[PDB]
Amino acid sequence: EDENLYEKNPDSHGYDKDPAVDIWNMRVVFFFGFSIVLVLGSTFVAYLPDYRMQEWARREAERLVKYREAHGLPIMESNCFDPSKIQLPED
Amino acid sequence: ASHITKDMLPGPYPKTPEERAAAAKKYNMRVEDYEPYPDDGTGYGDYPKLPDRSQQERDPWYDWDHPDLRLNWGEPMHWDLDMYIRNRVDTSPTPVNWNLMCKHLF
Amino acid sequence: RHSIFAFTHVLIPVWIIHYYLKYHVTTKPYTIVEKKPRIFPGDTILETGEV
Amino acid sequence: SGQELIISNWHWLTIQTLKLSLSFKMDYFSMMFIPVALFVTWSIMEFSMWYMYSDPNINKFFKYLLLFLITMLILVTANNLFQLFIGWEGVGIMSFLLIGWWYGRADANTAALQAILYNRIGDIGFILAMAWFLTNLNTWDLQQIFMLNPSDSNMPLIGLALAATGKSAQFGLHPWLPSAMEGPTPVSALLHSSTMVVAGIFLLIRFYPLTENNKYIQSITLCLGAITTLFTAMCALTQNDIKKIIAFSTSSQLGLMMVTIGINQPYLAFLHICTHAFFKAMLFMCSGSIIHSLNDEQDIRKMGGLFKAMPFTTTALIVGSLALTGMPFLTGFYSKDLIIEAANTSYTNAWALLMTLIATSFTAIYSTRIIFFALLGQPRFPTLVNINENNPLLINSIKRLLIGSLFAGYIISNNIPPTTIPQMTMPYYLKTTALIVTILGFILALEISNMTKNLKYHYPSNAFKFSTLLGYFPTIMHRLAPYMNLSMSQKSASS
Amino acid sequence: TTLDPAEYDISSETRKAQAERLAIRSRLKREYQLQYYDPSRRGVIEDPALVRWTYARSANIYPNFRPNTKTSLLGALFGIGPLVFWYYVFKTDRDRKEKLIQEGKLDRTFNISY
Amino acid sequence: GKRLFIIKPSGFYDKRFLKLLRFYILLTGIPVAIGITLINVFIGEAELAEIPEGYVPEHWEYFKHPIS
Amino acid sequence: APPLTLEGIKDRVLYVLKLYDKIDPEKLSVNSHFMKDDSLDQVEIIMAMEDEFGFEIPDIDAEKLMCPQEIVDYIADKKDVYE
Amino acid sequence: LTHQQKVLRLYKRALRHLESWCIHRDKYRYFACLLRARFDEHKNEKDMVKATQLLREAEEEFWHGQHPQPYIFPESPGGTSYERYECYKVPEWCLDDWHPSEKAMYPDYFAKREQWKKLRRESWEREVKQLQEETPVGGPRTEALPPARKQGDLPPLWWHIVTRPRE
Amino acid sequence: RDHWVHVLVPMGFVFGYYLDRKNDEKLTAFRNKSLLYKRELKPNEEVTW
Amino acid sequence: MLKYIIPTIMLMPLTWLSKNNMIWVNSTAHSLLISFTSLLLMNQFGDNSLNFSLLFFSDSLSTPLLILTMWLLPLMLMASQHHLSKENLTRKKLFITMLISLQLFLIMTFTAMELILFYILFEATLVPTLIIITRWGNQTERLNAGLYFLFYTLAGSLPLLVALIYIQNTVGSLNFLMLQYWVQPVHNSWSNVFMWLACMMAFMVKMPLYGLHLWLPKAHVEAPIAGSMVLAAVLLKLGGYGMLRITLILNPMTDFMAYPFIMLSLWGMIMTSSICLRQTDLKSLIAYSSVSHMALVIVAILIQTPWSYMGATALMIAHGLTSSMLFCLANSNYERIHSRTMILARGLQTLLPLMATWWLLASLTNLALPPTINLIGELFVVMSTFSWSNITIILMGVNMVITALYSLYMLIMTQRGKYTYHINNISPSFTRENALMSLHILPLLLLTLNPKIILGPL
Amino acid sequence: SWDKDVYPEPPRRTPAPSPQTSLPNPITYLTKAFDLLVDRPVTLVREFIERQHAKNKYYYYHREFRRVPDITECQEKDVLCMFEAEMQWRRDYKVDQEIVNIIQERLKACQQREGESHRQNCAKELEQFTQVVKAYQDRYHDLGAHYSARKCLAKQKQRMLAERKAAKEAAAA
Repeated sequence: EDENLYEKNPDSHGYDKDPAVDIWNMRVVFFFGFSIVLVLGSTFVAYLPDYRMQEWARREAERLVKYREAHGLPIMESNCFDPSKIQLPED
Repeated sequence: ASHITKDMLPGPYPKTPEERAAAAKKYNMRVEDYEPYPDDGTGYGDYPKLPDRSQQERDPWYDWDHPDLRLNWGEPMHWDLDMYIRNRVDTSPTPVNWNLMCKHLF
Repeated sequence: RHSIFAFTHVLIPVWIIHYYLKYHVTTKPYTIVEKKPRIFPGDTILETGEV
Repeated sequence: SGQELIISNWHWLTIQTLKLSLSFKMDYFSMMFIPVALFVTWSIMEFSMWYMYSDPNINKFFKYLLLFLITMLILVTANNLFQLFIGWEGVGIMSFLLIGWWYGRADANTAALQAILYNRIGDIGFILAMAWFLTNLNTWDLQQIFMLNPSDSNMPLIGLALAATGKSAQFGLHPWLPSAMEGPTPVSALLHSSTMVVAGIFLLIRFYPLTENNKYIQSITLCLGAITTLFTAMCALTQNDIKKIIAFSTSSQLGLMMVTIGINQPYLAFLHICTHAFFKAMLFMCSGSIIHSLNDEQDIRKMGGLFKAMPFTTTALIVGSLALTGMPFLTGFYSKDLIIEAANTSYTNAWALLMTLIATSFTAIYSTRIIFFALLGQPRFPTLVNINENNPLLINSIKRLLIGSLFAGYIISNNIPPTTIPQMTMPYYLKTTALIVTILGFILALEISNMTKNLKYHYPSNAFKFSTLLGYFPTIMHRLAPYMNLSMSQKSASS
Repeated sequence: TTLDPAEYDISSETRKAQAERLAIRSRLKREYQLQYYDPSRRGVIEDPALVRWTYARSANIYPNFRPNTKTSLLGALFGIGPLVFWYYVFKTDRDRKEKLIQEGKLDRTFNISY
Repeated sequence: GKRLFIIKPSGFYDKRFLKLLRFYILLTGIPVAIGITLINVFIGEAELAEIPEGYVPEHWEYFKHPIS
Repeated sequence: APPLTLEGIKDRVLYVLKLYDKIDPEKLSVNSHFMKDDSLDQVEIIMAMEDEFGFEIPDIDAEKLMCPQEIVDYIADKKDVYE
Repeated sequence: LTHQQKVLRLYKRALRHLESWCIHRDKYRYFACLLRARFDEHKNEKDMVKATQLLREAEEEFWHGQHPQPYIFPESPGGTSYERYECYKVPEWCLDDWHPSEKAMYPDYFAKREQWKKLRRESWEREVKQLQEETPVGGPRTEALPPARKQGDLPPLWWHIVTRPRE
Repeated sequence: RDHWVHVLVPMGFVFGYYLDRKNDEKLTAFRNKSLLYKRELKPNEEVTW
Repeated sequence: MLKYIIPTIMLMPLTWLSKNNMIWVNSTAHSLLISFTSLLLMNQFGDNSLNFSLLFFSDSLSTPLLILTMWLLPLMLMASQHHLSKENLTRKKLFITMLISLQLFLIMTFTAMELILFYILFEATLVPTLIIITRWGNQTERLNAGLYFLFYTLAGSLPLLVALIYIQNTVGSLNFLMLQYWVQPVHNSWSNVFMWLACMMAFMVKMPLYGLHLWLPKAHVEAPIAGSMVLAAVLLKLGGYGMLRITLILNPMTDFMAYPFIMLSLWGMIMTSSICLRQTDLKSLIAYSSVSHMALVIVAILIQTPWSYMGATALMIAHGLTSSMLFCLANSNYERIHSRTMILARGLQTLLPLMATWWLLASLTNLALPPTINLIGELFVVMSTFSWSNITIILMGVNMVITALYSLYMLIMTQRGKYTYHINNISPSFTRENALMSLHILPLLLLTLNPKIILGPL
Repeated sequence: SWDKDVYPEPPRRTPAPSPQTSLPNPITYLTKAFDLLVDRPVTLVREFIERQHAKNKYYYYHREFRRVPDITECQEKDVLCMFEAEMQWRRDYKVDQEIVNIIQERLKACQQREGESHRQNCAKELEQFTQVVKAYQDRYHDLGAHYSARKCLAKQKQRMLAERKAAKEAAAA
């Protein structure tokens, strides 16, 4: 009529299912879950190379600004993308 | 698997004396001031026979209450009236309604 | 002793974090941003004086 | 020679125009409050070694309390407004682990529920002032805010003022401290004296180069702190717990410091914080040995006289209680006196000076109330008198404080670079009469305490108006706002 | 306010046979403790007062329901009511701001962020 | 004297927990830490501007880092 | 920190027999049954322990307190007395 | 509750509410016999409304002006630190699962632990033998015979006979 | 036997990775671009196609 | 994905091919090896864009989003073994294969390169999830909830084929999102309104609204064995990201009718939070929380103009780890008490002190402790809609205040006394109960160290 | 390191302490002891790496791009020429972000230097920074076309409004 399983504790430890080779289910999830993914994969993106070409544009911004500050070149131009190349239809 | 009077039904006048207590003993013999007449006003989606509301209320307040545990902590058997508003609420103190705080803020 | 119970506690992390600042000013263009002199006379650090 | 510093250690994430990395601030509050804040915590854990002496859960407490210093110390060292928001919430989440220290106890866990409720109203005001700096000021580092002062600071700074009301116990949020006392005693000695209530007004103190103009601010500020004084004065009357009597008394200290902002006095205001932190962490701990001596009443009922083989802790109280009368020359004399006599030149409501100075008496009558009821009369309390005052762990704590306590306002203010101009004119009939206001509080409490003790037997009449010893605010709002919203406005628009 | 709560009334001798309403519950209490005390239970009590509570609250309210009254159609004054009102606020918003943004200027010139 | 016996639920499984948590995280985390120290000392990057790299530019490994 | 045993209450219940001046110190020590010595002789006889012990004295404590050692019996159950 | 013992429920709290307001001990003690003379108005009489009108006017001036924040005797239904000892909270029978080298300590305690269980393991040949007999049909409060007519073990064995001690 | 249920199945990754270059080696449309990425004269834009 | 679907389809002829009870330890062992291959070839740079190989992959360039898709299959097998082991072995292995098959369509999805392959993959789900609700679920009223799990998503998604093929025959071809350079504008008409309507309304079926969301507390209430596919149903709800793909272009300028989607998702936001403080179910308790701050992201998208795409990138994964972790708390404390009703759980915190830390930090991610991945994005939703108007902070801020109560409303329910009952519920939190309870915050605060990868284009 | 013209500041100008009193001061006891307990564990190990780090050198090279088209090429429905122009325009925008960050901390160089005056001096950073960010949101910030990134199809057409409606419809400029 009613058959069911209860608290698996026959005074043993128990990890997932039972004693032996299912005992290895611990160190297949402790050692593969973390300690390789949470270590090497955590290390992998730590020193990962330049995201969205940023680290070039860091020092590239350091170079070109003082060249505008060198001779006469204004800064934050918004200069119509090399004008007199558009017919500019009036109406 | 409890099917016999598993919940309330479309009451409250389907021989309301045979409601309490053939099952759901909110009243002893349909005269206990807790017979399932108190379907507030029905028509709405309120409680039907509903071993539920307007029974004596406004606090389970964790009293002295020694004849069982019976106040709020320790499971009396079947006395459910209303819940989920009372684990943090209480009864009447010595003063009364007088809104003197608005005069105090005046 | 009071020989290594405090020496492991305080005396070891002194050299590590000072190395993290000496190797920091030469790299970052904004190091310590210490303020002005707040000097009422004129003194020997300059050449002029003030009354 | 100054040499104030900022640093540039390590980047956080960067966005389009602004980049915040991290930085620090070493101006007038880091070189002042941090040796003060650590000295108190250095002297407070020996009592918890004696107070929590029978608990096998002792190791969680010293672990949890140290991280609570981290969220209290990273706030004052910050100079990015993102970093201020980190410490603004980090201080409250530790509190739920401190009021909720003792499990069960169907009011104290509700008191942990009452604690975080009023904290969130102070949270929503600070973020409103945040986003207005994003829309205009292009960043929220504290430098570029004070680089150019905007025109309309009226809209952001009300949210700064509303953020102050969340944790500095202003009017409307006043049951937060008398409900937070339900935990252990040096927990509440830390929660209420030098932490969790100085940071509620500390953020306003940093914002001094802007708070001069925009005159809607200053009238609201000083009038608000005046309300906080006397409602704590009237509800403290006929109160039957030692910890609750000291609970109101730090709130009328807050009524001073709220008014000190509207008058353009930044550093004299902060110097009152410099003195006040010494006081009640001593006093709750000094009164904590009394309660542990009896081990269960914690009432002002059934106490006795001072001298029931109790020499030292009675000497420790009268150092504190006379300072609490209003500082004739005691610990906080160089801060309390230089403010109420700085109320001479002002532009107030003039109801404010008719409200702040009256509470100076109401502060003084707090002192003798534990003298006249716990230290004066005949010995009466239940038997098996198991008193004990011999532990040098506690003796180390009390001796370390009172040496620093008496020399608090007299060494720090003795050597300070000046910032502003003093009053230097205090005329006839206008100069020191607030000290005389404190004197009559000894007289008035005498002919009530002795009259309730030795009289022509004024019989107990049941006719009195007792909406003063309660306040009538916890009577209805704790019965209405969790009733309307929680039940009727939900189950109508629920399922 | 909430409530008086009428903690005292009269007796002597109103409803002499009304007593032993505890006989309803003490029979259940005897049925409780006999179920509670046993050498091997290893499980919770069924407790049908909580069974009849949630299932007659979460479910069996829509079979109870009928729209035969307007106080059941009264939810129109709470659901869709303020939902028009926020848009009645917001439709007046964002266009008065836009006309001052289109015609004329009020912003600072260093509003890159945004 | 006043001496009794304290009632604890269990300490076995709970102190069995945090063991392999701590054990395996030091089984490979601590040994991989030396390579983060060895490549710091013996290996660097230098310097800037530009270099000319001949006519055809260098391959991948344009990074100013040991392992990047 | 100070413990307690059975001998402390055996002093106090016998002492308040002589403390109350209506009851002479010539009665029985632990079982006088109080009828040989309606209100104020079932409440006043324990109103003194309302002053000294005073753990609010619940409603069932009246009808048990006739036998004066049956007063003493349940306190060790409440106060958790030795062994 | 009955009419005669309704006087007793008020009489203890009539004086218990007064010591909240007093300042001395004798000041409260002088009003004990002083309030007794009001109680000595009707000494012994009938049980009718003459005894109820003494209580019908005890509605006023008892609830009217009642206990402005009184003494609470902190180990009580109310009062501060009433249920403070909850970090321990006596978890009786939390000690089933051990998986030993954690059951190494207290050897003689566990040897006695299984010993008491046979008193509970063998009681239903005696307790349930009278449980069907002592209850008439479905009637009142269901304690057994307090000696169980030979040996009362307990009747409430063992969760009440080994109930939680306080500390 | 030699456990084909085991690690032989992750050996299908390089079996997929060997097939993963067949799509790129027929996407040999453009060398002449102006993102440098120019394929000007070098044996560096030619390689790894 | 060059070879990502290729190794994981070979995992399928390994379940019934294997031995006896070895099938659990074998299936978890292979599964974590793919997780490095996911990390390796991805996360490249990066400047507009990485068109991956060909007509089947655009490499998920603007939003990575794909690492989270691959944690869960080596995360639920350790969870589903709580109450599954009562059946035949051939029937249990079928329950393993259908969950693995669920990942393979979703592996090709979220990248998808196109739109005509999108919709067939957008509808490639709902076949395995429905079977999980039918067989090996809980007690009755399953089958109507299975029908409510259909007949909404399928009801709204069918006009997408009415929409997309109407675009394919009109202007070019929707095979390439990157050949979408020429885009004609869309004016206000009485035909173009419906063109935007069918383009949007199907995406409101999955991430819910104050309307049409009654089905959502059915699958989470009546749910499989112990939160088994319920964790997958978290990604099923957040995986309606495709509005980011579509409405970024392809009638962007119709914002005149944006307002009833702004308003309905805003008063319904504050409402459905308070619609559960009187709920009596644990699995319904997290469900209505999962409506509210998932409805937060919708006004971050229809309102355009980044500083809104920044946080909305992170707010998808915000509860995506959190509500998955809360369901792991709710899948536990049910093998020991066989009813999910929360009120019966009085008297906790003393029998299980070890998991009591895990209750604290989990609910500390709803208050959310501003150096985390949760309040780093909600500040940018503040940073966007305050530039819209000054009123929007009010209703959105109270959402940060209601869930302050609504989270601690659960925590205090653990602390009670004497527990009245429970000769069962002995088990002091075995290894499977706490190792599976880990690996949620362990990457979450790890991502809070350098949260640079959790960022859109943007 | 860097270049000092990019990050200018006035010279340090640190005065003399001026003790003037024969009282014992503690500053002559602190700097005379603590300097050697830092220089020994730090500077020598910094020298020990300095010979060891010079064992081998490694090179990393600058990346300079190629920009043949600019704006108006090409015709409407094209793909090829309108892809390099996107690589033109978009990399011509991420440069323009961090140029502002240089000028932003240039303001921060003045403010934590004077402090006391801090407003009525430095003569440039309240002007020049507002001569950049003011000349920024016009025609280089696609307000509010920044969601679809406005790639060459709206960043030119704000500048169509900056030439058609602007400067000619002023009636008559």
